[PDB]
Amino acid sequence: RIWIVGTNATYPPFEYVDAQGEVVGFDIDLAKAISEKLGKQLEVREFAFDALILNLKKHRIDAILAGMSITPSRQKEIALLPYYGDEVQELMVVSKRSLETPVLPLTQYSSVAVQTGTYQEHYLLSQPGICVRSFDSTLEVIMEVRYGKSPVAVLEPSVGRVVLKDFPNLVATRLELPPECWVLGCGLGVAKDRPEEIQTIQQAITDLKSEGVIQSLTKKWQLSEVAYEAAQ
Ligand SMILES: NC(=[NH2+])NCCC[C@H](N)C(=O)O
Repeated sequence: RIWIVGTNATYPPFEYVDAQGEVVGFDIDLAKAISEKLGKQLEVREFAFDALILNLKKHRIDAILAGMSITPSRQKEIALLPYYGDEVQELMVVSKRSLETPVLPLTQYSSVAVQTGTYQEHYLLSQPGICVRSFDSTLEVIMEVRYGKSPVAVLEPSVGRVVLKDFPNLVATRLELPPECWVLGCGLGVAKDRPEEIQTIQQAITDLKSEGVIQSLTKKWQLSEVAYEAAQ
């Protein structure tokens, strides 16, 4: 009957809280489409990002849609079905335009702002000489920079490309990741002991891709490289 998708709505444009108090975004739109393919009614529930895997494992939720990067370590705990993105080999470092080059390396700073429980936080914490401050939300991370409280932050590029549009005084610099910290694109999480749901859900994703629904949705939430609309 009900299909519970766990998420952490802290994370534009995948899932976040709008001006009205409503949870919206690319993942939410996808969860809606998928639940329709599944014959089930969608319910979205909020958890801390780091709590999602355990809830899923325990079947306190039925799936995860949380912009969750595919990594081997996560794959040991659950299934992650590819639905967006490609390999990530770099990160953005955000700073005020006023901050003098070189922005790199990150060891030069009093702190570096980053979102909690994320692979990019774990990268920073494994590097020598980085003082990390971690926050609930992407906005908090960026506000920490524009408010002068951290000289720099780190975002994922797919996220940074979208969010930084609204901050004309911030600038972003590529920071290549060591190949041992490259991750894959985003996967929809399903418990590993549920193969039947895996297949069903995999088939819903392939169907939405075929139908052009996933392309529409990636455009709608600015997750695709922008194309021109050409009259033919
Ligand atoms: N809804 C969220 N808070 N998502 C955070 C995902 C960040 C990054 N893609 C990771 O998987 O570690």
